Amino acid sequence: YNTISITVVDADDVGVNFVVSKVLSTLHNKGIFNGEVGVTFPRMDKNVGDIITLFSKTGVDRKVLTSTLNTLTDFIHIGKPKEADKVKTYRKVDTKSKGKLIRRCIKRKGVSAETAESLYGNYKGEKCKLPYIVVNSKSTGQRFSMFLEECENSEKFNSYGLCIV
Amino acid sequence: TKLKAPAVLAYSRKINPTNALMFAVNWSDRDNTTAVMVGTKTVAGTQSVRGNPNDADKGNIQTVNFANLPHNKNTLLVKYNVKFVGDVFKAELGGGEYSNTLQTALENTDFGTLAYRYVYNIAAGRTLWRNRVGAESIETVITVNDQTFTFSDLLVNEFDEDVDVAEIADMVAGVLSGEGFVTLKVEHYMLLGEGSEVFPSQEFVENSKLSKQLFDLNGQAAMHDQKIGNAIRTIDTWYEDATTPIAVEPYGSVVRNGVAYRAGNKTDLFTLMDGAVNGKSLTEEDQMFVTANLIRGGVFGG
Amino acid sequence: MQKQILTSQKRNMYILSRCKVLVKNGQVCHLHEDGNVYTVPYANTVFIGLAEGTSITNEAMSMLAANGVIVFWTKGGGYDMFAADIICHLPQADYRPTKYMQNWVRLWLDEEKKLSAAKEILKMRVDSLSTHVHDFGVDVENKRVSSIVNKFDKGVTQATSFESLLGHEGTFVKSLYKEYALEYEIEFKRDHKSADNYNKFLTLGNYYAYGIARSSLWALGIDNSFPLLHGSTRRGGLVFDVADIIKTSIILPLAFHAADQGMSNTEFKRSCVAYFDKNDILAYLINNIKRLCME
Amino acid sequence: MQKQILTSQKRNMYILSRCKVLVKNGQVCHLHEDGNVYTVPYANTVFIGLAEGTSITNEAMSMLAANGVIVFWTKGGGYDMFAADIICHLPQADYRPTKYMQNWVRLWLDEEKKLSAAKEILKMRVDSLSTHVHDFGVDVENKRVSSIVNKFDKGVTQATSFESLLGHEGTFVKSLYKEYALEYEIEFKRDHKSADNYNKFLTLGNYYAYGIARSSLWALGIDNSFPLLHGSTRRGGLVFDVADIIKTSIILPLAFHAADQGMSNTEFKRSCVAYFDKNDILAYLINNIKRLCME
Amino acid sequence: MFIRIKCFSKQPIAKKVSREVSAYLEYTGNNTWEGHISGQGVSNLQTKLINVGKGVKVVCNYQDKVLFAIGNVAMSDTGSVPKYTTKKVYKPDDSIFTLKQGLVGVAALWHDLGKANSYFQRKLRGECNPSDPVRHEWVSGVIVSTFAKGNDWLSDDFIIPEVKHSDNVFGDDQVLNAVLWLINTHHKKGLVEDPIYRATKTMFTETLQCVNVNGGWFNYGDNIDECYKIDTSFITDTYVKQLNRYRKKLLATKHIWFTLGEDQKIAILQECRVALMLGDSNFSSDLIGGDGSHLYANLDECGNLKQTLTQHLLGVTDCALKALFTINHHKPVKANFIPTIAEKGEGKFAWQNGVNMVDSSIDNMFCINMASTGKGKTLANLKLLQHFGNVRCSFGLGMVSLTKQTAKQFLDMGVDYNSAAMVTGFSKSRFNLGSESLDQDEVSVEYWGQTSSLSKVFPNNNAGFKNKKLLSAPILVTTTDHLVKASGVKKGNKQMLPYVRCMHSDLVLDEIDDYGIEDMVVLARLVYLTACYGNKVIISSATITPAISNIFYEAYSSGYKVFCANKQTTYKGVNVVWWDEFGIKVEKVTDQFSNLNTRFVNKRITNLLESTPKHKALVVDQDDNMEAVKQSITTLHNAHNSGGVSFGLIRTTTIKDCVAVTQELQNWETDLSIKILCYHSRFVGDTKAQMEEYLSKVLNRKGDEYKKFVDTTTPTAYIVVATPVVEVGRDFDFDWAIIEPSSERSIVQCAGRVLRHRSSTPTTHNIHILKYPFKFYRNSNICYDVAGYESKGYKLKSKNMLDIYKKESIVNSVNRLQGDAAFYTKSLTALEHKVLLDKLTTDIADTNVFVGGWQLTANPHEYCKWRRGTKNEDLVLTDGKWSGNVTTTKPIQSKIWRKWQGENGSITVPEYLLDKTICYNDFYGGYEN
DNA sequence: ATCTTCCCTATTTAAATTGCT
DNA sequence: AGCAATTTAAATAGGGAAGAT
Ligand SMILES: [Mn+2]
Ligand SMILES: [Mn+2]
Repeated sequence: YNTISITVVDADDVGVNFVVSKVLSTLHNKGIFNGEVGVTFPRMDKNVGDIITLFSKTGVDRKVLTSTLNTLTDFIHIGKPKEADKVKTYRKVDTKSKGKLIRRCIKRKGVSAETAESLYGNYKGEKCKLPYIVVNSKSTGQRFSMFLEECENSEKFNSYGLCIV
Repeated sequence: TKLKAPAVLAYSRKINPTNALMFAVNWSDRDNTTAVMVGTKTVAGTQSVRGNPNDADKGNIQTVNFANLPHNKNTLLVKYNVKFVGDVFKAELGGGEYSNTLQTALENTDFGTLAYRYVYNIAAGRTLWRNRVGAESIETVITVNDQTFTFSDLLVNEFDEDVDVAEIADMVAGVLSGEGFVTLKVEHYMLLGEGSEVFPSQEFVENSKLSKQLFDLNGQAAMHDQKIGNAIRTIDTWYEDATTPIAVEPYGSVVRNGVAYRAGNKTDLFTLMDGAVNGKSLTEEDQMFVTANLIRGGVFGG
Repeated sequence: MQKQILTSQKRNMYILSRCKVLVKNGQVCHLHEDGNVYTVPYANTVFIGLAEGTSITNEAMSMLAANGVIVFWTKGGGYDMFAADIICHLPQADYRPTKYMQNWVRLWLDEEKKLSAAKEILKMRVDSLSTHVHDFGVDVENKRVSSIVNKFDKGVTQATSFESLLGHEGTFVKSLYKEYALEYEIEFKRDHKSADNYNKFLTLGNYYAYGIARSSLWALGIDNSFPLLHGSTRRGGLVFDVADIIKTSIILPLAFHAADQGMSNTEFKRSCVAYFDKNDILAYLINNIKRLCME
Repeated sequence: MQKQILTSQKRNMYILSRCKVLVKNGQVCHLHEDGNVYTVPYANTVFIGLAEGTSITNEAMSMLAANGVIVFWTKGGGYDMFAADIICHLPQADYRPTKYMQNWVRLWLDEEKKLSAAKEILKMRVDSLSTHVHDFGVDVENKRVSSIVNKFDKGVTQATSFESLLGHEGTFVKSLYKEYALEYEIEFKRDHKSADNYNKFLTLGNYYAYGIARSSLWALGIDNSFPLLHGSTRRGGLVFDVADIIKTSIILPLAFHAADQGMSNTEFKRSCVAYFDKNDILAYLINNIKRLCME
Repeated sequence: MFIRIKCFSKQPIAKKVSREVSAYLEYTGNNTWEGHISGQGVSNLQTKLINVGKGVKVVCNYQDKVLFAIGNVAMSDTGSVPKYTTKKVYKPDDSIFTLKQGLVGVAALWHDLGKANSYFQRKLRGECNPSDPVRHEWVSGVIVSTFAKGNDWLSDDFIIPEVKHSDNVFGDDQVLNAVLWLINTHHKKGLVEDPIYRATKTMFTETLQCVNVNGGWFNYGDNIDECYKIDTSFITDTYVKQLNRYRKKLLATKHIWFTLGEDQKIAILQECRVALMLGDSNFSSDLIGGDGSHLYANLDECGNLKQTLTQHLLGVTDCALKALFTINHHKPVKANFIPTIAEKGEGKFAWQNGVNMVDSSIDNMFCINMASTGKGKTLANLKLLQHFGNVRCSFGLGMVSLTKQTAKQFLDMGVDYNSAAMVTGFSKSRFNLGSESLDQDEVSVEYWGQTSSLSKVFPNNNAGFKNKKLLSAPILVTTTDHLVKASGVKKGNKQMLPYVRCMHSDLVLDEIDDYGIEDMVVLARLVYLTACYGNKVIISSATITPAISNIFYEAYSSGYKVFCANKQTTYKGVNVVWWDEFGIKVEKVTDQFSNLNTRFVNKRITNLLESTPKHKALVVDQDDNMEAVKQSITTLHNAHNSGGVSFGLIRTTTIKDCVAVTQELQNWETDLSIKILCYHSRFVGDTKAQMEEYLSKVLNRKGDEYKKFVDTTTPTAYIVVATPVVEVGRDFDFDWAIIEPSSERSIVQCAGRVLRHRSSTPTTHNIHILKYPFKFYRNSNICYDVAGYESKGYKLKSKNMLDIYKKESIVNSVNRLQGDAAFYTKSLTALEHKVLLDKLTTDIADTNVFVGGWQLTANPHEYCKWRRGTKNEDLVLTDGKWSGNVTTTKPIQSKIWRKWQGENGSITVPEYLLDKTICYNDFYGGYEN
């Protein structure tokens, strides 16, 4: 599948990962990831890396995405579309912490608050140490951290560039 | 010869910016300035510290600050006054056995370029670190001695030629080379979008304390004066292996990258001022760097 | 086999491989022992080079240098020469330095002309970047590379001293290095001790640029002991200054492409010699020193 | 890769005759036309020469040049009075020390400085006589030789033009050549196309001093194309000043002694090696150009 | 330089060396090259002729002497190039080589019999403590002793009997006792704590009977019964026949063992032990892979079971036999014939033609080079070594920097790295700055050299860089601690490499007086061991005391007695070569060394005394030494100065004394322009090195180059307050010195730091000796023990230097050269000589120099410790941040002339001063505040 | 004993051919 | 055209045995 590169440059004044996350947000908000364009990162060792890599099967051109990232052009670099027979596809993994599932136990099982604390008191509290990005969510008005990890390649992708199922 | 540097030798700061107060405006309704309020949301979570395993059962009700634009204004306005002052060669704590030699060694400094890069860091948006990111429109208005200057598209990394920055740079270099002062009221209008989250400067919190303090003057979000002073002097493109302009430091050192560019390779300020008062031939760029440090100021004694 | 390069404009540089060079019927000829024997034209030739598998005789050498054709010894491709004479006016009835050498040396004397010609050599480095566009490489006319080019041009034009010129050299060369590392998705720094494919391919390409710059400087009778940018104690600084014209424009994209596919050194030689043959890079360096010296 | 042997302490010295010069199994050698393969010690060779019927190859020339052996070709003289043209391959792939060339240029371009260097180099042959005294032939400190070198020094002190230097050069050469002729009781006329042994031993020593002079000039990076003495008769380059500093001190008494004792040419080759090695004439010439360059 | 190289190599290696030797010389035909080359040409030819591979057979002749000989080519004994080479040349009554073969073979087949107990099996498998209660060498010794008590141990079937715990396994049979000591001490020597035994035991068996299990083998002792229940699975074919053939070899040769002397037995058993550890470590290093199970000896890196004990014993036997053969039948690789040595010395080196008075064919030589400093002593030592032929020597010197100085002299005169090997085993970070290309200095560690044939018998092909430089060096310019381990070690196989090094190489020890008393004892032990194999000892010390020169001669004489009776040759005596800058004297001395040595000493004294007095010392009368230092500085500046500028050296004793003198002089109000330096040893890597290079370049007074390293325009007193680090190995030249008295050799050495380079005589006085050491105010009972030979057993009756020294005296080496034992309680010189003869005596004692009987034990390596210092922990400065309790401080900034800063490095603090903060400072390093 | 001649003995040099650059 | 690998083979060196003086 042919692919394109979006490398964050000159982001020292601002962290590199903040520019990476803003690249993800601007690629989300102006379309791009309809259902078939996916992201991958060549340098996840402990950081998310500074290269976004889009491996759309139909083909991503330079002009559409450089018009999309007109806001990041001061510290971005776009390579010409190259080809890759295999891309290392990542997916979204989310975390839950206490009250999250407590409200689930309010609205699914219909139990009271104290017994919902009782079934979950000694449980939960997982801690994801995977490399991540920090995403502005616009439909739900709060900003969060989204965790990415390696999984088998899927035909369909989300609106963010990660695998489905 | 062997003119040894005084131990009390210091220079005053010559680029004095105010705190960058932050307001919410529209793009075509630029006069209605509503102050951006730092909200603060509470977060429930137990404490996890290395020194107190017995206290991890209960406590740490933390309340972390945040600052967004309101949902009716799409433009963030940043107001600050940058005050350039002259006689950068006067030492305030130093004296004049070394500082007078510096005067007579840095008189050939082209202040024009120094001032250009200062006003270009003012205008292009180096003072707007995380909130110029993702803005579809950048604007800078500079008011100086009843003169208004408008800047729209200046790429901040390279110092390209525009006659507007140059116009102000003239009076700024005339101040810096001579005696006096000049004041630039700088208002930045960046169209981020409706309700986009803005970025004030951060107070230092402890390893514990709370997650993040945003900078407040009288409740309103702002950014630090020294942080803007870091932005203005970010003109150093003259060290060896110079890729991007860094803040002019006496050692060429950036904390956030974990490396120092001018330390340990005979291009630090101190070796260059000892070379100046011992009178070896400096080039224009390192002499401009030394004059930029003296504009920045700081105690140079040992 | 045989091949033809040009210098000023006429096809005059002839590289001979595989063929023993002797005299038949009172004429200099060459025997590709891997085949037959061919003669050499005399009126249109002044430079002859000998690659691997090649032996010349004394009588053939005397007739060659007695008819204005001067002889040098080189590595294959004719772009890394280790043995030659000095170019004079004519090799029979006079022994005087070349006009180009004399001009260069007067340019060398005046420090103002040194600064001025230094500038011109840096300008031509930027010119080379454009003129020699690569299909596999980045576009020069895009925003980042042109921003680097105008930053370099504004730095060189406003420069008044050599130390600022070398600082501008460092930032231009890194900027192009970091940009070619940016498009190739690597974290590359230029270290000659580094064992990765990019750095050692860049070092080999720098050596071939040094060889072709040595051929270009020798072809006009100018010794490489007169650096414009480099210091007066740097051995062969002029060959480095001439090779810097094509180092950031030809050697860098070829080396990064050849490290991108990661093939061996011999067809990297073949790619570099083919790129020098097709676009006449030695001819452009010859015309570069032409427009540098005469002013 | 070590110190690569400095040129002034290189000792071996040949002019190869009627043999094709090649490489077998690692070493440079020469193969005559009877099957005999004699190895050349290329790491310690100062120069090789190539007479009639000689033919060197590419990698042999490379192993001489990269090691730093200057290679010339003996034939090429076609005039009636002059050793016309000797073709000489300089190892320029070794990047040379630079500031000695800058000093030579700053003395060459200034006319009064070239004349001043011309002065000291004309009395350099006079002190060469005084230092290098042979056990045979003439004694240097007799009344006739001292009277003629005193007249030569008095005339070259009051000289003001290069044509006066050429005239005094001619009287010096006539005076020495004829005094040696008187000592060896022969009639002597210097013709390069003569069958007399005093003449072709002098041409063999011309080739030997030529090779010594290009190795001395190349050891300091000095080109032959900057002749500080020039004229209609004297047009060979700087080799026809640093080569005939040591005619009347080294070669011409050695050539007359070899033509008086009258064995073959090989004893003259070996005697040139012995005297250029024992008194360190190469290092002597290099150190003299050293005290020339920085003054 | 005209050389001729002949090659007699076989195979295609002969052709591969022909390319390189035909790159540098002309071919004269018949595999012979001949021609003119340069000095460094010969070097480049050496470097690319040796590196081309193994089997190079090259002989080079410069004129007619052999330049070099690649390989073990016999080449020339008289004529060069043989013809019908062949075997069976001599075949003598070798006797002692058959004795060493029998002892090593019998012991090596019995050295690891004690690993067969169940405790060692579960130790290798790993279910118990890896430290045994009793070490397996002692268990194997118990096995052999029980078998010898039961059956006739020399001619019987083996069968391992039921053994119990034995406190002692040493009986009376001298040969059995030799085999038992070889078995038990194949890992470590036994250590005897007993004071009466240490007082009295001298003989071979009579000391060996006191070596019990409690001397290190008996660790804790709770599983002894499991440690002595043993299986007998060794009874196989090849083990039993190997044991039988070696036992019968010993049986046939042990008749010459009783005809040996004590000295022989000790040296022969030391050689046997060294060969036994060589074979044991050689077989333990390599992995053999195959095993017959049920019993195991060693473990691999993965801990798996390997090297079963039958084939382990067989492999250790053959490897030790081969070790012995190559160390006893080696023609070792010697250095090049340096052509810049053999010509005549001119002027002040004209005494170096004394080598033309020495015989070139003597098998042994004991040089006592009493020449003064600045005369080229080490060059004269190399000349004396090269007078006997090609050089093979170990230049053992104190300090790293003195080895660097001798290496730089060897490099710039004639010696390349194909013959020289500078060894400093610490990897110091002292680099040369300014210009790497324009250095022409900083002798480094490469050693192109030539690998000797002895590397194949060492463990895992010797080692990497360091031991290859040790063993294979023709000339080994080394720090001395790489050679004093030849005499023996506590634990491990660190004895074998300097032992085999000093076996085939000469020993050259320069300025042995700067070493400690125990250091000099173990150095004379090394001299005895070097003389045990016929090598020549060159001692080079000007201020030699008769006692020292005598005990070094007696060590060499006992060693040459070992070597003479070892080759069954009648002992004619030792060729003693007395040498100084005024003459030489070579005598065959077998007895009356003392009168000849004192006559040479008196002749050197009379050749020193009619020369002009260069050091006139006045002992001050001022009691308080602080103001004595003040008044002496004022007086010697007003008398001794070069146009107002004078250089003074305040030699004090210890570090806090140095900072006390510095802090007094900095606060001292005077019209003199005092400029103070601190020059002690407690300093950080950077700071210390910087002081050294500066001081060496400002106190160089052979020329006027120093006028540019100091401000000589203004009249200034440049004062350097230093500890004994200035009086050892420093080429410094002060105008005058003020000395705090600690020892008389300190007085002579600090006289040697004044007018060292000049020849102008002083007029009035150039040395002012202090009235008392500063320890008088801290300890009036004993004050000269710090950096002196006063001690608790040798106390001066008076500490006044008017009582114990001359008030006006010309200080030279004469007082140290003469030697006086009477009146040692009220004079410093006789106190010095007393200690020197009362510690380095001709006895064996236990910490003495003739040590016999104790070499078998671990006693001379425990109670006589080389470089015996205090605990010494190292506070390390890391990038400006100190490690321990350091606390950087600020100096007085009154008169500091030069102060270099430091960021890295380490300071050596005694554990006593670790209690408090050492308070490191940039000007003066360590103190008490 | 020493020395020579001759037979193993295989170890040791020189030539020959030929892809490969 | 130089070289490398690699075969092939001619020859050089040596040791043992036996026969002479
Ligand atoms: Mn063991
Ligand atoms: Mn063992």
